[PDB]
Amino acid sequence: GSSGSSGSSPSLLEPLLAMGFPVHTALKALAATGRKTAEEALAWLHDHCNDPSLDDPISGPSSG
Repeated sequence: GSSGSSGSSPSLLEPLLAMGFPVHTALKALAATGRKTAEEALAWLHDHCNDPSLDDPISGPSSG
């Protein structure tokens, strides 16, 4: 249907949640990647989580 802003039920968050990532975060990666797929979100989180502007518990690599 031509529904709008219809995304209350847990769909893409399921995987982004079971992995450990919260909601506010999992949502950012989703909207960023374009709600294409759970994996996509991970690719955006692994590249974002590693930044001084994005304070999160997601501990990165030694250097990063």
